Amino acid sequence: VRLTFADIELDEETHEVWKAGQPVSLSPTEFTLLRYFVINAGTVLSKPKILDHVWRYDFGGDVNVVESYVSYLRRKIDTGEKRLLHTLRGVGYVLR
DNA sequence: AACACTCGTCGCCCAGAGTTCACCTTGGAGCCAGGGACGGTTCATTTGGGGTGCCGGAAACGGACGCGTACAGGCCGTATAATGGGAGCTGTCACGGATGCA
Repeated sequence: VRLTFADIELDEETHEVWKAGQPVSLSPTEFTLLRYFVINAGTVLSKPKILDHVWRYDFGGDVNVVESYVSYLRRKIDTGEKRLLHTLRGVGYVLR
């Protein structure tokens, strides 16, 4: 029941993430974003998918919020040499 | 084939099984009288405790905001000479009528 992808190890019940034994504390928004990324490993998720699921539907603001959060997650857990959370321009994001 | 003995069966006669019929007692079953203490109730405390609204403020956190970079798509130009397509395969018939020629 432990969510995994190679380096990243996310546990829902205890609510923190490991990088091969390296825990880091994340904000709730970014935590939901990372969780609902990891459960969709290798699959493209578009911006409406991201906003409707991680954020509530009634989010009436502009989209770059997810851009900033993906930047946060990249500088936090992608900070290893290899790049996992890749971006497909005009489509979305995939962790792979 | 001739001859002289011992055993059920019944009645009868006297004593009690045990049953009825029929006499005295005495532990009552309950009925009431009297006296707690008692547990249910109620009401005085009693301050031990729950409680809280707001903040100085410390720190996360959510996002705006400005400014860099990134391929995607578009425009543009290449100076020896290079000057009129391959290919299509066509076994129908009926037949009304226009139609280009009669």
